[PDB]
Amino acid sequence: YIKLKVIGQDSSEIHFKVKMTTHLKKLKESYCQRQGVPMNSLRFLFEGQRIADNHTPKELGMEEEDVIEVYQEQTGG
Amino acid sequence: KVDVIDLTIESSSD
Repeated sequence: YIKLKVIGQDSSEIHFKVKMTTHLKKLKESYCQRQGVPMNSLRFLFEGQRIADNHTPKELGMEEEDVIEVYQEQTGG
Repeated sequence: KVDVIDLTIESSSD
């Protein structure tokens, strides 16, 4: 499977095992649950652009050992 | 090593 690296503001680099065919929608929501917060509370940034729920690793140009950033939305979700 | 978030549709772990 493809492994993406999640970079947090607390200076952390978590490994994220994603499947090339699975909608990022599922990956995003399930990761929020692992964090302990509801979805839409955090925004996933890839190359500066926010990863939409209706996106897949096939597009954008996601590769192995990639870097994905996560920040908290102003609304809080 | 850092833990890898297993969310790949393969094993029932969701």
